[PDB]
Order: sequence, then C-alpha cells, then structure tokens
Amino acid sequence: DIATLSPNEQAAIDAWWRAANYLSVGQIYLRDNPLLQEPLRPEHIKQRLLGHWGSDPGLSFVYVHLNRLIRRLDLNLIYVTGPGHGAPALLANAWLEGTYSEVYPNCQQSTAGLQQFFKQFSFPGGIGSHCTPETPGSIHEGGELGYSLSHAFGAALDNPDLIVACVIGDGEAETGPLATSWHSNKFLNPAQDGAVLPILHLNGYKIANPTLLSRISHEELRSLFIGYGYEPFFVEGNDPAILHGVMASTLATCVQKIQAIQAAARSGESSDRPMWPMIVLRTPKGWTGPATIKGHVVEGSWRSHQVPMADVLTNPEHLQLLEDWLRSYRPEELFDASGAPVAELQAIAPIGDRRMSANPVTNGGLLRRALTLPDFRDQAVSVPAPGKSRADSTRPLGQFLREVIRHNPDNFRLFGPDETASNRLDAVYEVTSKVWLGDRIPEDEDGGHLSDRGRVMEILSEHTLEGWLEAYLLTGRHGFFATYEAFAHVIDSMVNQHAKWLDVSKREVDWRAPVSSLNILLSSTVWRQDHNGFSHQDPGFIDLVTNKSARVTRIYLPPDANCLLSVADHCLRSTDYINVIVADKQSHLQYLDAEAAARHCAKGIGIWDWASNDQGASPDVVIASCGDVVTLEALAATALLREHFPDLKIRFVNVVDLFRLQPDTEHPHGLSDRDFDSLFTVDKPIIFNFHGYPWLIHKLAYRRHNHNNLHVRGYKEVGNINTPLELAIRNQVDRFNLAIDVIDRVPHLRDRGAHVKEWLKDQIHDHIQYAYQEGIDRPEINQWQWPF
Amino acid sequence: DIATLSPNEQAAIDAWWRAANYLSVGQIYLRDNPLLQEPLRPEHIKQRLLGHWGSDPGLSFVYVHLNRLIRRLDLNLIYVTGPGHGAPALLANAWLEGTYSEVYPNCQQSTAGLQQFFKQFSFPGGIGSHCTPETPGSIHEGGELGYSLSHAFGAALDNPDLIVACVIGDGEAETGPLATSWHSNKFLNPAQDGAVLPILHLNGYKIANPTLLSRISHEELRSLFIGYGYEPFFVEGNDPAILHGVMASTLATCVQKIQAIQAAARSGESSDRPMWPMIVLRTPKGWTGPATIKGHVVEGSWRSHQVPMADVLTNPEHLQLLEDWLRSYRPEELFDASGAPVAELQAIAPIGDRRMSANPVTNGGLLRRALTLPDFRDQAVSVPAPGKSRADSTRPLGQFLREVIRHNPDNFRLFGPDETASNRLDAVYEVTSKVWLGDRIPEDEDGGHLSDRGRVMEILSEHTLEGWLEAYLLTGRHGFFATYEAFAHVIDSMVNQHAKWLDVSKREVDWRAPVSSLNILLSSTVWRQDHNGFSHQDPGFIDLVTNKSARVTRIYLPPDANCLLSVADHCLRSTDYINVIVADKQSHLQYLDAEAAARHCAKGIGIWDWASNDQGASPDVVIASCGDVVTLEALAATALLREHFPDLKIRFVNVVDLFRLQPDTEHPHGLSDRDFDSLFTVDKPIIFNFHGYPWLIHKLAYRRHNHNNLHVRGYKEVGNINTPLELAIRNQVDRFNLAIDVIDRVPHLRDRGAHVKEWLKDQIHDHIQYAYQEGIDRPEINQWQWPF
Amino acid sequence: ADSTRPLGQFLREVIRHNPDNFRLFGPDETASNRLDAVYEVTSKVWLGDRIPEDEDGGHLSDRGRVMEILSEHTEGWLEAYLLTGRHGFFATYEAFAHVIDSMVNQHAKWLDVSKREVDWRAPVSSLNILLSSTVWRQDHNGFSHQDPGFIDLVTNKSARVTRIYLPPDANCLLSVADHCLRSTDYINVIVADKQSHLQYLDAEAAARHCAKGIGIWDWASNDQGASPDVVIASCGDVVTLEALAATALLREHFPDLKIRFVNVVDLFRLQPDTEHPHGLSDRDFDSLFTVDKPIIFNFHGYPWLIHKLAYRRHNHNNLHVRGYKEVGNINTPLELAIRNQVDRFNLAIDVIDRVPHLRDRGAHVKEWLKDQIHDHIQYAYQEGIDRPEINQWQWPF
Ligand SMILES: Cc1ncc(C[n+]2csc(CCOP(=O)(O)OP(=O)(O)O)c2C)c(N)n1
Ligand SMILES: Cc1ncc(C[n+]2csc(CCOP(=O)(O)OP(=O)(O)O)c2C)c(N)n1
Ligand SMILES: [Mg+2]
Ligand SMILES: [Mg+2]
Repeated sequence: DIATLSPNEQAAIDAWWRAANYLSVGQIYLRDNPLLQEPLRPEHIKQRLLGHWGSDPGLSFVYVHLNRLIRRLDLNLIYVTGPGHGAPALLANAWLEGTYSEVYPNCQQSTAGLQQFFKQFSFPGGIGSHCTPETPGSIHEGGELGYSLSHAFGAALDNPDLIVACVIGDGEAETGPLATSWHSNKFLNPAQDGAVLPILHLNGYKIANPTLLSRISHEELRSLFIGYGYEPFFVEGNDPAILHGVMASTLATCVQKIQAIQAAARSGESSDRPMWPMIVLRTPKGWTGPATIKGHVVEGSWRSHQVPMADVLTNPEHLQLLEDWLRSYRPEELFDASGAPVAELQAIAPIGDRRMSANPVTNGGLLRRALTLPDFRDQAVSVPAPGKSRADSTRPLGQFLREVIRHNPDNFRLFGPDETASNRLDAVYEVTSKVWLGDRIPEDEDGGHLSDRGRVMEILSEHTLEGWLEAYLLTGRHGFFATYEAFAHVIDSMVNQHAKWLDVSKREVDWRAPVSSLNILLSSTVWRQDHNGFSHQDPGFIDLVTNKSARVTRIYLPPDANCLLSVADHCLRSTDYINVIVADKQSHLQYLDAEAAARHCAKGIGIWDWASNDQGASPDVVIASCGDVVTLEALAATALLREHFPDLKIRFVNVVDLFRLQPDTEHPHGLSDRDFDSLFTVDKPIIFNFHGYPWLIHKLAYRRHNHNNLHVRGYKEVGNINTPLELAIRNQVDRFNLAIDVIDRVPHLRDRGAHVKEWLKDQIHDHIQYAYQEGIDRPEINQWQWPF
Repeated sequence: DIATLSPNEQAAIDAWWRAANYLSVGQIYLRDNPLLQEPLRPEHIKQRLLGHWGSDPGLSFVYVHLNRLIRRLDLNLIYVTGPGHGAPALLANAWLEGTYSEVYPNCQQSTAGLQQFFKQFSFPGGIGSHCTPETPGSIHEGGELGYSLSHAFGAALDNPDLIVACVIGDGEAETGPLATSWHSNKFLNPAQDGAVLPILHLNGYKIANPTLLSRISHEELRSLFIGYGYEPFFVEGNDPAILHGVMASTLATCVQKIQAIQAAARSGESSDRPMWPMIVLRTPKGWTGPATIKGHVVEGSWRSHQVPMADVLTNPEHLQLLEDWLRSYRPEELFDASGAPVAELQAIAPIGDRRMSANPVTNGGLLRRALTLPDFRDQAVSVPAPGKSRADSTRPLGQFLREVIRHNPDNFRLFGPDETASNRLDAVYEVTSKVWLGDRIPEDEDGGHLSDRGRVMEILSEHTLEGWLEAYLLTGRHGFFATYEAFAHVIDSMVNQHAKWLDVSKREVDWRAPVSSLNILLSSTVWRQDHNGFSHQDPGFIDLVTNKSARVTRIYLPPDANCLLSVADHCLRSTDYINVIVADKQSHLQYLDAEAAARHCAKGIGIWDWASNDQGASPDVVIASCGDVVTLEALAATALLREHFPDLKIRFVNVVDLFRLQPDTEHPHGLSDRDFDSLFTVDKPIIFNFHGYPWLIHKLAYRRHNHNNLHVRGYKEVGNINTPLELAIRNQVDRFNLAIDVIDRVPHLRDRGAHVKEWLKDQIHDHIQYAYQEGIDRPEINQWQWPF
Repeated sequence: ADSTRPLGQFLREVIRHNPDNFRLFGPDETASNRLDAVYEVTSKVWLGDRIPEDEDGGHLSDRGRVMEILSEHTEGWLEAYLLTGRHGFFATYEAFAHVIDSMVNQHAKWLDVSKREVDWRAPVSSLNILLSSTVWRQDHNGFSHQDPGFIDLVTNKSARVTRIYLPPDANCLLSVADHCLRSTDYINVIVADKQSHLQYLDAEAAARHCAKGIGIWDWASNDQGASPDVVIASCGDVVTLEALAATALLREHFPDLKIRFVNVVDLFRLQPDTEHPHGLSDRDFDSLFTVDKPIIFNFHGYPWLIHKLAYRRHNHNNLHVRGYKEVGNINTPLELAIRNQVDRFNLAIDVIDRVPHLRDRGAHVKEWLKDQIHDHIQYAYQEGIDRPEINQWQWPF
C-alpha cells in the first residue's frame, strides 16, 4: 500500500507543502510580522526583492513526498538541487524539519526565530539567494546551471546504500553539460554504488522563453530519454488532490525498481545495464501562487520566475494581492501561538540523522577519512648523476597511483578523458581496469582494460567528468584528475564554481568540515605539440586559476619524475585547496633524487647546487625556470654560458610552487622578503623561464623589491606546426635565446660577449635551416644532457 | 535495586574498566602492535614517555560507574576532570563509547585505528598529554591545578537538568583557589540550576610527597567537609569486588538526594540551603598497575605518578614487566579479531547524545544563542557641548546591563567581587538582586539586595568568581565581569589558561564551535587612588594581556560614558576574544555623543575634531591619549598650549582599541601603514599620554615608521598618598608636564616657549605647595572644562 | 653534567652551617628538581601520621628545614621570614610563577619604601626565587603551554629592587646562588633548567663571569684582535646551547667569518647607566656589543624584554632578539626551538641575513640550513625524538 496514499496523511503532506510555500514567500518578501498577526504594512516588506519564486513550488512539492518515502522505507536522501535558485524551498523544509534551528540556534522554532528567519534571507549580512555552503544539506551551489546531474552521480560513486534525488529544470537541460550528463548512468555500477533518481521539472517556461524540452511532443521526449537509458515516468496536471496521489504512486514505483536493480546487481543474477527510473513533472511554474496580477498570466508562465509582482511598496493594490496570497495557505492552522509548527507537521518530519538536510553525506568532511599513502620513494626512479639520466616521468606516477588504489580500494578514484592510456599511465591498469558496463567484444578484451568493476572513469566530456570529481570530494572521498592542458579551458567554468564552494566553506561557514583537495593533472604541454589536440594550444588555464585567491588554489610544475611524485604525494594529503599539477608526457631528463625531490617540494623554491656555477660568491645572473621543458632549455643555456664564459657565475633556481613568489603580506604561504632576496639577489638580473604566459610571473612578484630586474621568457604564440626546438625559438625560450638574454642583462658581458652572441645567432639560424630541410631536430639537440 | 549491583553486570563494568586501563597504558607506551598479537619488542615502545599514570585508574573507575548510572536514570553528565593529566583515561573512554571515532574518523574502532590511537598520544603532531580542546567532552584544560571545581559550578549556572561530576585530587586541594571554591555550593541555586557532584580522589600521594588531606584524621576531614556545607560520603579499600558494589551504591545514594534536593527546591516546600552530597575515594594511586619494580613500592605511592618504570628500551627486564602488566588486563577477551570492543562492552555504552563524552554542553558553541540586547543609545547621556558637561560614566553602563538582564533572563549573568555596589552599578539592582541563599535579617533587606533568585554573583574571592565565568562562556552562555584594576593580578593565571583554550580552539581544533567572549571590566584605575585597594596600585595587568596574541585578546580604554556603552555593546557581540575594558568610577567630563561614540568605536582610534586646533594644515604636534583620566590631562594641556601659543597647530587623537597600533602585518585588525600615517603624521612629534606603563605603547608601535618620534608618558611610580593632580605630576602625565613636553619636541617652540615653560613650572610648584597645605586640589583644577 | 646537583650540595652545606636562620621552600618540586642532596642531612617537616612506606620513600620528620606545600600562596612564609631578619631560599617551576605574581609585587613595594622613604628601617635579607624546568624543555609536569611571562612583570618593577639572573651552567649557578645569599634589599629571580646540559665555565671563571654579569666568552669567540662581523648573544641556558651550536655551524661553513660570543647573566646590566648605576655604561656596552655590527640576541623568554632594557642604547636599532613566541601542543626540545626560531639553524640563518657580506655568499649555506630544519622536523614526526647527534652535541673546537 506504499503506492496508494491515505487521505488523512495526504492532508498532513499538503499541510507540510503549504507551510513550506508559506515560509518560502515569507523570506522572499516579509521582513517583520512573520505570522501576520497584524494587518500587513509596507515596513514589513523587504525594500529590494532578489528571491526566485518560479521553482519554489516544485521543489517543496517533491521534498515533502520524499520525506514520506523515507519514513516508510527508511532510506537516506541528499536532494541535490538543479535550478539552485530554489533555496527558499530548501531552507523552509530545513527549518520545518528542525535541522536549520539546530545548525543555527538564532533561527529558533518560534515567532522571534521566524522573524529572524525571514529577515536573514536575501539580506546584507545574511544568507544568499542561491543554495550556498551556508545552506544545510546542500552540496551543489546551483548558481551555474548544467552541473547538477554530474554532482548527483559523484555523490553516489562509492556509497552503496545512498539514494540521491536530483531535480532537473527544463531550461537547465538546454545546457551542453547537462545533455551529456544523462549518459552517466552507464558508468555507474549498480552492484557497489548507490542509485540516482533524476526528476525533470518540465514546467514549460524559462525566465522569458518556453523551454525546448516542453515544446517537443510527448513521443519525442519519451524517445529522447529512452536513448539516454532511463525508464521514463510522466506526472502531469495541476490539481493537488490528483497530484498527491499520482506523484506518491510514481515515487513508490521507482524506488522499488531501484531496490530491485540494486538487489539483482548484488546477487549477480542480472549483470547488465538496466533502464534507471526517472520522473517527469508537467506542473505549471508557480502553480500555487497568483494567477493574474497586471492583466497578464503570472501562474504557469515565464512571468512566474522570481517576480510575482514587480512593485509592492509603491502599489498598495499589489500589497493587498500579496496579503491575499499569504492568506491562501491558511497559516493560522499550520503554526501555534509560539510560532512552531503544529504537532501534525512534527510527526510527519523525519527523526534524527535520517533528515535529508541533516545527512552526513552533505557535510562530507565528517565522513572523510585520511588516505593511506604508500611511500613514494619505492616507486621513485634512481639517478646517479643529476641531468644525465633520461627516463619518462609518467611511469613513476602511474605506479604510485596504482599502489594508492590497492591500499584505498573504496574512497579513491581516477578520472581521465580517454587520455590515461595516452598519458602512458597504464601502470594502474595492472590491478584495476576502466568501468564501462556495456556490451563487450573479444577484440575489446585484448585492446582495452574494460570491466564492470573498476576505479577509473573515462569519458570525453570533461564537463560531466569533472562534475563527478567535485561531488566525490564534497562527499568526503578522494580523487585525482588527469587530462591534457589543451582542453583545460573546458572545465574553466566548473573550477571557479568549486573554488567558490571551498572559499565560502573555509571562512564564512563554521560548521562545514574540511573536504579533500581537488587534484588536477595537466599533461601534454603546449611545447611538445603532440599529435592530439589543436595546433594552437593555450596555457592560459594557469592564468585564470591565479585570478582566484592563493588561499584556495595551488599550482605545481614539477621538473622531473621524482619531483612529480613528491608533489602528487603531498597534494593527496591537503584538504581545502585546488591543486593544479602541470607535468609533461614526453620522456625527459631527471634532475632530482628521491630524497632531494622531497626537500625541493618542501621548500617549493630552491637553488640547484649542481647546476649553480659558483658558491661562496655573488652570482652575476640568476637563471630561473618553472616548467619542465623550459627547465631543460634553462639548463642547456647554463651549459653554453659556462662553456664560453668560464669566469661567469650563474645561480640556478627552480620553482615548483608558483604562489611562493607572492609576498608574505599577500599570503603566509608565500616567501618572505628576506627569503626571496636570498633566493633571487636584490640587484643581479633574473632570467626567468616560465612555462605559460610570461606576464603571470610579474603579477605574482610585483610587490618584490627586485621586480624591476626580473625578466620572464614564456609562451607568446605558436606556429601551425613546429619542431620542439623551433617552437622554443619563436617564443625565445630556447637555450640560445636565453643565453643571448643573459649576455644583454649582465653589465660586463655586453662588450665581452659580442662574439659569443654572434655565434649563438648562427646556431639559431643553423638549427632552423636544418629543421626546414629534415623536419626533425639535430640528434645532439634531442640527446642533450648535462656536461658537468 | 539501583544501589545494589547484579554480578553479571559487574563483570561487564569491570570489563569496561579493564579495557579503559588497557587503552590508557597503550597510548602511554605502545607505538605499534596495539593488541599484542606478536611478542612485544622495543620498536613498539615510544622513545620519550610523557604520559601520566597515577590518576588514570581513578578516573576510569568513576567514568564506568557514571555510564552505569546514566543508563538507568537517563541523566546527562559532563565529567570535568581535576587532575588534568588523566586525559588517557578520558580518551580511552571516549574511544570505547565511539565518540572519538565519530569526531576523528582516522581513529576508527579497528586494529589499524587502535595503532593510530596509541601513536598520536604524547607525540609530535598529535594530541597532548593534558586535557586539550582536541579532547572530546572536555571544558577544563586541567594543566593548572585548582580551577576545576569553579568550572564545575560555572557549567551548571543556568542548566537545570544538567549534572556535573568533578573529580578533585587531594594534592590539588592544597591550592588556594580550590579551597575557596568549595563554598560555591551556597551561591548555586537548586531551584533553577543543575547539581554538581564533587568527588575527592584522596589517593594519598603527590608526585613526591604525601597529600595534606590524606594525612589528617578521618574525623577532622569529615569536620572540614561539613564546614564547607557538603554531605560527606567515604568509599575506601583496594579490592575491585568490594569497590564495585560500594561505589555504585554510594553513587546511587547521592544522585537520589540530588534529585530530592532539586525536586524539593522546585516545589518550593524546602527553601533552604541543603548539604550537597560529597564522595571521598581512598583508593591507592595506580592500584591496578605494577606493585614493585626496582625494589620500591610503585603502587599506592608517590612513585606511581606518571612513571611506572623509568626505562623500558634500555632494560629488557622492565619491558618484560611491562608486557606482564598489559597481560594482566587479559586484552584477548575484551577485543575481537578486528580490534573493536566486544558486544559486552558495546551494550553497556551510552547510546546517542546521552554519551558523557558527546554532550553538547561541552561543545557549548553549538548550544550558544546570540544575545538579544537593546540599543545603547537609549541609555546614553546627552552632551550639547563636548568636554563641558560633567556626568558619572558608571551609571549609563549599569542601566544598559540592567536592560540586557531583563531581555536575557536565562543566558546572561553578571559577576562582581564585592565591588558592584562600590562601582556605582546599582542600576542593575532595580530589577534583580544578588544571590546569597543563606540566613537573612531585616537589616540586610534594607541595606543589601539579596534574594534566592538572582543574576548577579557577589564574592570577593576573584579566583572562584572568575572560574565561574570561564565555564559559563564555554557552556555557550554570556557573562560580564566587573572588578577593580588593583586586584587584576589575582586572575592573571586564570586569564592565560582561558586564552590558550580559545587560541587552540580557534585554529587547531575544527569541530569546536565558537563560544561567547570573555568581557572583563576594570574600574578604579590607579590614578584616582580610591579608598579601597593598596596604596601602590599596579596597571601591569594590561601588559601581561598584551603578551598573549592580538588575535585572542582585545583591550579597550573608553574615555567617557557614551564610548563605554559602545565598547560594552560591541564586546557583547564578539565570540572568540578576551575583552578587557578599563574605565573609572569617578565623575568625569563627557566628550562624545551617542552617535559620535559609535563612529569612534567603529574606527577604534580617531581624530577628535573639536579638540584639534587646526584643520587643513599640517599639525605641529600630535597629542594622543589612551585612558580616561589621562585624556582629561591631555585635553587640559591642549587648552594651555592653545591659550599661550595661538599660532600652534595641534591635532588631538584618542585611542580606544589598543591593538590598532600594531601594524597590519602583525594582525589584520591593526591599522595599515597609510592609515597610521594619516592619524599620526610621518614626521611631526607625537606626545602619547597612556594609562598604564609607558613602554606598552612602544611594544605595539615598534615596527611603525614614525616610532622614533613617539613619546609616551605613563605610569611610573606612586607615592604613599597623593592627590589626583599631584599623582599625575609625579608620573609627569599632568597637564603642565605634557605642555612642557610639547614645548621641548616642537622645533620652533624651544626658543619662543622658554617663558611659557618657566610659567608652567611655577604652576607645578604652586599646586604642589597648595596640596601640602590643604590636602586637596584647587577648585579650578577639579572643575576644569573645555574652554573653546 | 646536570646543573641541579651542585646547587643541592651547596644548599645542604649552608643548612648545616646555619641550622637556625636558614630554611628552604619548595612546592612539591624539591625532589622533582633533583635537589635531593639536601635530603642527606635534613628532611622535610610534616608533623602528621606516618607509615613505613613513607619512611622508605619520603624524607619526613618532625624536625626539618625544608617546607613543602602545593599552594605557592602560603611564599607568604618566606616573605615574613626575611622581614623577621632571617634568610631563606625559594625553588619552584617557572610555569607556576604567575601564582605568586600578586605576592611579589607586594613584597617589592615593601622593600622600595623601606629602602628610600623610611630611614629607621634596617635592611633585611634578600628574596631569592629559583625557577626550574623552563618552558623549552617541556617536562611532563605542568601545563603544555608554559609562559615565561613572570620575567617580564618583575622587570616592570624598578631595577633598584629586583634582580634577574639566568646562569648558563652549574658553576655559574653556584656563583649566582652564593652572591645572592649575601645581598640584602633585592628580589633575586634565578632561572635555571633542571635537565642535564653542557658545562661552559670553570669554578674560577664562573666567579669572574658573575662579577661582571655580562662578558665575552673567549673560547666561543671566533677571532680576537679584529673587529667581529657579528655579535651572537645568549641569555638563558637552553638558548645558550643553541647559540653555541649556531656558532659552530657558522665557523664550519664560513672560516673567514669573525664571531664574538657574549653571554649575559645579569639582565639589568643592559639598562643604561643613567637608569641605574648597576647598569653598564655606554662605553662598556659599546665594548661588549660593537656600535655598528649586528647583534643576534637569543633570549630565554619574551623577545621584547631585551628591547625594553636596551632601548636607550646607541646600537639598539642593530639589536635583533629571538625568543619565546608560542608553544605547540607537544613538541620535542629541538622542534620547540624551531617554532620559536631560536634553534641553531634559525640563528645561523639570521646571522646570514644580517651580515652584509654573507647575503650573497651564504645563499647556498642558507639553503642547506633550511634542509636541516625540514629534515629534523620530519624525523621528529616519524620517531617522536630528536636525532642522537642533536642530543649528544658538544663544542667541536
Ligand atoms: C548556462 C546558463 N545560461 C543561463 C543562465 C541564466 N539563468 C539562471 S536561472 C535561469 C532559468 C532557467 O531555469 P530552468 O532550468 O528553466 O528551471 P525552472 O525554472 O523550471 O526551475 C536562467 C536562464 C545560467 N545561470 N546559466
Ligand atoms: C599550583 C601548582 N603547583 C604544582 C603543579 C604541578 N603538578 C601538576 S600535576 C600535580 C599533581 C597533583 O596531585 P593530586 O591533586 O593529588 O593528583 P593525582 O594524585 O590524582 O595525580 C602537580 C603537583 C601544578 N600543576 N599547579
Ligand atoms: Mg523552467
Ligand atoms: Mg594525589
């Protein structure tokens, strides 16, 4: 009798639904007089109205039904919200359940607390309009549309009993990231993971236009959602008496199929991809609000979004209509004299931790356990001489990630956009394979590592791929993202959304526990110009990350494999940061030992003693490199200068943590003025060789005393197709161009080095001519190694 | 049958008691191999041993009995710990109950978590030996001995159903603050407050000496506890079979009397001070540990404190004795294969929020509600002309505190050590009176304001009085402390103890929610030399507070009544600070309006425009004052200089928030370099007139550019008896001495002002001679007022 | 060698030679501070019931010259004992010195008025307080967040009534204790550490050192007959070891560097001669600390106290103080020094920054020192104890 609904409890469900809408309108409009004991006056209304009403009836409608299903089947829900502006619906339900009062004791369940609850919403020094980290039981910010469904799947990536209900707006479904994210059901594993229940809020209208998915035929819509792999269920109408029975029946129909699918998967009798249930709602937008106000339809139209009435203080007629709107819910029966909800509402509320707004999954920091990290020195390469031994840097990282997977089989996953095999990270394929959950052929068995059980997800769309990881970290688990640098502009919008969540959660919100860090690995840098990716790769993703504060993002550019392992090991321990690691796929030199890499990453910036020419004397020039390809050119430039100028004294500095360049005033993590002056001399010129746009170094090191003597060579532009050496020549980061620049800046080499500067220009022209004749660099360029 | 014990449950209680002691020794000694699956080896033992063992058996003994009693009577307990070094006992019980695993997911209830649990204790990057804020269910740090009983009463000051069980060591009872704190039962109100059950751990030995209270006769000890007003109960012996029955019976005897007392008080039939229950334990120190190790008695002696055996790694014989010590608890039956406690231990543990280590009272920030306070502008005095109207500054504050009491009748109390009437704070006596709960005479009714119900605590022992407030804030309530400045050295030790609690809770601990701030009001400054207090008052309390970091303490020196109200209003909103407010009882001038005071306290330090001589031109000298008495002298010096030097341009600056002087690098609260240079110009001399030791200003403003031009006048020494004017002359903070100082620093007044400097010295000599003949200052000195 | 044992033997000899007008006071820390040498001839006084277990373990008898009680307030015994005309000695932890904060100000008030204002008051014996188990060692007893702030509040009182002594080793401790038992109208605060340490001064050399109060250590000083490049000064005893260890590192890595080592025992000698006749003159101060070379002061306690005393000096702007700032929850003795930057490596880093001709030459060494800081912290986290060569360090020259 779960599908059927009793009439007596339907009134209580409707009573909860009315109370949620009453509190929703109250915080949008009312500033004082919460229970309308006295007649409404303009001083009780907020001066500026930034709330959104169009999505509020739908979210409150679904939420009360879900509480009914939790009471019977003892489920656990999260309710990630799609539209994101339906926060008044969420906060009203959280207040009714008592969760909001427990989290915020000021907003007590009383008349005075109700006045404070309405006052704080959409107000300075108060909670925001969208669902922010201050909102209890929320993981998705929802301000940017299209990433809600991916966050639903990410939260259930390794929780078997968890159920998540994501409400999808029809306008939101027009976005590109949401269109692809439907296919994520295939990657989800029914045996060991939870179930996601997507709900489509097809109200029919956007802010100003009819939605695309509402103006397609019912047959076309059913065809479209069958192709995504979901079982479509349709709930239509605008009569609450009809809608309560139908929507309760459909929810009970879907959850039993969800339990049937999960039980069949765990039993192993049905090892195939099932059609997941899904619910479609055709309820009009704002169907519980005013119908017509100014001669136009304000219910079930685009006018219902965020503005029922434009002016209330100016026009007393609208205020009277507003007062009649609040009276339509009959608030007198819903609340007692004290202002608390009546005993009818208290009984039907979930009890204890089962409340969706109080679920520990949403505050994933409490659920988070520290990762078990094997020592990376086992997988580190051995270097007898720094700069003379050549080995690929991807293989040590792949072995290290494999060991973490075995030691952390549940709370760790790896993400790649069909580049894990390309990135030479096949070491993790030894113990675990990619998860596909589709039809397979024996040709696939020999070719690709595909299985139903796996810890590596591979989908081309980085929008849904990165969305999975963000929810995975906010749930309390740990993850790692590896991709090319050329396609990092795709996740540019999503990174700012996640960095916004961490920034507010760290400072403003006090009950939010810290979650795991966001680790993104960028490979196949712009300098190598691999076969994949467009010809004009852009390292501009590093710049937009630096626009965000240094207290939420960290950028690491390790030169070799050992320094890459130390960065990867250290970043897997951090909590409230976004870690961007820029390594290169191609085989390179190795400069640091396993022990020396740990000391290097501890400081972030360090002098390389073997590369440095003279110690115990003031250097004539400081040569600095940041990336790994540009580090080789910086080292090669040092070899040329030491060969031609034996008396020249060169200090070589390699930087891994970019934000160490920022002064100590900007952030405590940055180097102090005395520390910076020790590394980079106060007066001698600095020849910085930076991977990426050369101006980024000037932004960080602007406040430094020696900023005027800082010279940066970096990425400027790229030709259609170039050799690795020729590309460095055009950007003037080549070994010869750096050696030319050192001659210019050093005061006593501008006259002595004229002959050498002429010789270097001959070498630039000679290598370019050989590149045009043969198409490949000279063998001594490719096989170069440190001569000292 | 609550007093009696079943034999079967006694074994489970003993099983819990053994497991707590086993975990206690494990974290003191073991670093690896928690369950002793393999034979013990020296690499499993911690190299440096800092944990304390002497108090551990006693604390674990009481804790398990309390969990027995909390299961049957469904009570709520806090268990404030006296010795403070019994943290291994508390952490073991918290781990057994599952609270520690929930708070710290790394220390999971498993074999791996047990290894981590033992490893972290007394280790770098781990929990400390004493009861730190990291310890769940702890409000008292316990490192300083003697303040535990006051914290027991403070936590129950307004929680009626709460029960607090504070364990008192016999060596701790020799301390002065603990001896007085016994009388706090009289001030506790049984009708509206909880009951505190003190327990004496009379183990007989200190770290090196027999305790005083164990070496007195049983008759005299019983006489002493009767004099304190407690009903003494004695539990003795060293046999666990006997001790389990007797101690459980005594606990059941005491709690029913506690419930009888509370029920009788709330019924109103017994309105008299009752004899509260008291428990004495004669159990030997470390009576569950080794007896003899090196030919000396290590059980029940002073050797049992913190060192069972001195060396374990060096001597394998002690390691064998250590291994036999762990085997004596029979750990195999207590834990399963996974390492979790067996089902016998799980059943007897408290369930949910009823756990003593998981009570929300201990983490009072969750329980804290924001204080509802009226607008202070209602009680602010009216000033038509600044500096010309004379009114006492204490009366507006007393009225403001009275209004807060009415609006917050439950979560607010006021504390004053026999000086609330002296400080002219009788405005709060209008609505509420001080609580005494003793015999009363009609002479007391007319003279004093005493009643059973009250919100003002009055006891001149500043030790026990300040201890009540600290627990009251950590419980989540709000309070206010008002006392003389002369006796502020008494609570000097307690402030440092509370400051280190807030410092750790803010930064290191993440689950600690912010508590209310500590507001201390200092009256009767050293300059007025009131009748009370010693002749040589010391303002040195301000200096020791500044030794603590600026991010945990704030010091405010409001000049007048309106600025006092703004400071008091602002500090009642703050959360994680110690607020020290220094004002003077004596009637003074008024300089700021109600609106202007709010702007002044917003900036903290600002230019007084009316006192400033010339605007739109560079001032010749900056005259700054910090206190209130010295502000009058600074203003009077300005009047003299403007009278004798019409062309002189003087900028007057008043400083209220002391820590604003610190540079922005030291703390974000401090003024920036540009802001400081605007207030005090970069080149002109600054004549600072500071209440207190003059060097404190140089400590704060040391890093400033214009520090070398800063001249501070302040308290140096005080004669035996002096007039208020003559005392300023001795310390050279008088109006004439300040005017003399300005003449010296200003370059163009050193020659022109020679005649005026001679005249000022005549005025100094003239007033001193009049003071010797008459004993009082001249009438125009006392009735001075701003002439412009 | 441990520095507590020579003081205990000396206190025992005073007790026998002065059986009536001398007593010792300790708040259950005389045995803790390894002062059991006085237990040989005299025992603690209890006057209560006794058991044979107490007889074997504790030294208790009806007749005794050592007072033991937990409450430091009932220091009140000693103050009246001195005003009676007799002599005493107080030994306690530094962590609980804030307890007697109010009482000390009362006694110093009495002495200052009696010395100057009152003429018929005859001088009485001095108040000698010994503070043991300093904040740097972090012993098992006491709260983890020990505060050396008691030294600061004593300095707030006039230099004519309070004297603060920080002897580095056992011999310098005896000379301070011997000298302070002769003084009359002063409050003597002696800060020594319980734990076993190095020894730097001979019996004769300690007497000369305490006579001057502050003096150059010739063996620790690098070059004589030439102007030193930097002056390394230490005041306490734990920080003296770090100051010496920093000197060893700099002399090893910079053979040409000239370092003058100065040790300060009497704190108030830093005050100028104008403030008090006891303080050093301007010429004497300029001889010890050069007028232009940087001074790397390593002070036990709050680092600002040195700036208060030496504010009026000509070379105050070149004075750099490293001292106690904050303490972690639990740390190794070396790790605690790293947090407050008084470690041997942090001092060596500060010398490199301050010396003008080492800011460029010492960049490699400064990088090496930062590696040593990180390496020792990592070893501390893995093992919980410092490396064996750190604990067993000794002067290599
Ligand atoms: C990519 C993108 N395009 C446009 C917007 C602006 N926007 C915010 S809410 C909204 C309304 C669309 O919401 P819909 O999915 O129709 O939700 P419903 O009203 O049915 O809840 C729009 C256009 C946005 N945030 N992101
Ligand atoms: C005022 C003060 N003096 C000395 C100490 C040093 N101390 C720390 S713990 C301790 C032992 C306290 O003895 P007791 O109260 O008998 O405790 P238990 O026997 O239960 O360990 C002492 C003396 C202190 N903390 N405070
Ligand atoms: Mg819509
Ligand atoms: Mg004891």
